[PDB]
Amino acid sequence: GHIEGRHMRVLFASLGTHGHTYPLLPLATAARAAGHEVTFATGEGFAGTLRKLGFEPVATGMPVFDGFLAALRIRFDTDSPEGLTPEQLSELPQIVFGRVIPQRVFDELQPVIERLRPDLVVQEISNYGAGLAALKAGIPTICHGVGRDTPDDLTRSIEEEVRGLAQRLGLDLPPGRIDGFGNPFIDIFPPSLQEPEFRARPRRHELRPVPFAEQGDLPAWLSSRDTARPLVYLTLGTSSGGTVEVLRAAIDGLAGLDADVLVASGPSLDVSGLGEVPANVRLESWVPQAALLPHVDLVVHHGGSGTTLGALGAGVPQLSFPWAGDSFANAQAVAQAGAGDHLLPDNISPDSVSGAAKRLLAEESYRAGARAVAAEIAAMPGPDEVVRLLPGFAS
Ligand SMILES: Cc1cn([C@H]2C[C@H](O)[C@@H](COP(=O)(O)OP(=O)(O)O)O2)c(=O)[nH]c1=O
Repeated sequence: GHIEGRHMRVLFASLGTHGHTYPLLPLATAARAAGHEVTFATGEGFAGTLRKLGFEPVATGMPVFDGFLAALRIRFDTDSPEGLTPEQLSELPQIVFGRVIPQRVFDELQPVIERLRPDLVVQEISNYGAGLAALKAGIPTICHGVGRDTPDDLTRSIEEEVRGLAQRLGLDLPPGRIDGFGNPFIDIFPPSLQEPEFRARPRRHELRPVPFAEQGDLPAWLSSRDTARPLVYLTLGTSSGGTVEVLRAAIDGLAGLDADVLVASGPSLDVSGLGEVPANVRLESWVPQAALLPHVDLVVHHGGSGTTLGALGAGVPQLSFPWAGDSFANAQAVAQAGAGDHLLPDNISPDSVSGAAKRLLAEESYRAGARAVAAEIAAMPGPDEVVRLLPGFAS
């Protein structure tokens, strides 16, 4: 038992992937420092990290792969994607994140919210199941964004599946876009790069896109490299951002440069077949990306929001290979700010990557564009400032 606005029970809830869980960590940490009790619901795999942050971890949802198996069965009556055209497979995402996962998360959070009786729920934008659970339980909720607003087909499809799931759960949602379930919205995307319409949205609040501070060690070789030549960082994320074929094409393109290349392949990408690489290319399974970026001269990636905002925050030029989800939205934002460039899925090769990487390194305008947003980001309200709003949200 606590008094109003002090030592609150705040329930953070996000999808079970790094790209969706990490963005909320800074605010959760700030909430704990403010004296609130943080319970964090997400993939069980994050349990260790959450506990170390002082949070009480809760396991929800399922691995993305398992989600696509479910959708695969629901939609195509099969256990394999084999024989299915990329157009048929592109019908699955809305089922996975609009129905299958939300259903699971809703089922698991209902009893959780029941016992925890949280004063406030911080719902990750794409974690609709958590939004529905809190809605039914009548808990004051705020929507925590992970990137740029995306008013595209993919998002609308996912939202309609969410609507269908809502109906079946006895929850009648308002007509029109989900729009964070009409709750206050925490926007971590650089306002200048944010969709104009969305930036005007009422009850919207800025929050600096702080990169998760992991206490891991940087690769030791950084301490003895030729710091007179560029350091290039290559990564395709942690969830379906790109393929190993694309990673191979990027390595061949970057390896030729007079530069050091650090590659982080992540937990999902199988690189057992990647093969041989020149000595200036180092392959890592995982790196403390937040601590790394300040040392980097160029970030080459899949276009994930976390790495996009990360590069922007560090004032580093970025080359992206947009293909999945909001990767295209982020590519537009980067182009708008002249903070980097991109190559389309049919234009990925050693040559195209090499040429683009050289341009982003040689021409100052790209770094200049990145430094501009880095300043804007630094001027945004920090987690400790925004956290002072939580009591008002709960009340
Ligand atoms: C591959 C890799 C990712 N990360 C983190 C940084 C980002 O916050 C997050 C990647 O998320 P993001 O860049 O949004 O792409 P996706 O959501 O497709 O994974 O994972 C590391 O910290 N170290 C690593 O080696």
